[PDB]
Amino acid sequence: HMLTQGELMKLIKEIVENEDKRKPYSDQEIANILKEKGFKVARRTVAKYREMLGIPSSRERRI
DNA sequence: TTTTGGCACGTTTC
DNA sequence: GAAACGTGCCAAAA
Repeated sequence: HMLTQGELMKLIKEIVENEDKRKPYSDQEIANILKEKGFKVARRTVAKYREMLGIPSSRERRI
């Protein structure tokens, strides 16, 4: 576990839901920006998480 | 264009 | 026996 209990979990949806609701991010994009802060998390984990938290792809919620 | 998923390794605990 | 952590590679579909 490179990160904490959810240093990236409570971030993907926490930051995405706080940015552009009409413009959701993508596991890849979210992972990209997250790597710029200090989560250096792979899209593989970020993709699995967004699904674990309660989000299909942040794309459905927007539409 | 865009987004997502499977499997398993290593680790560890029950 | 199971689950989970993060990351390797591939693919799928629209």
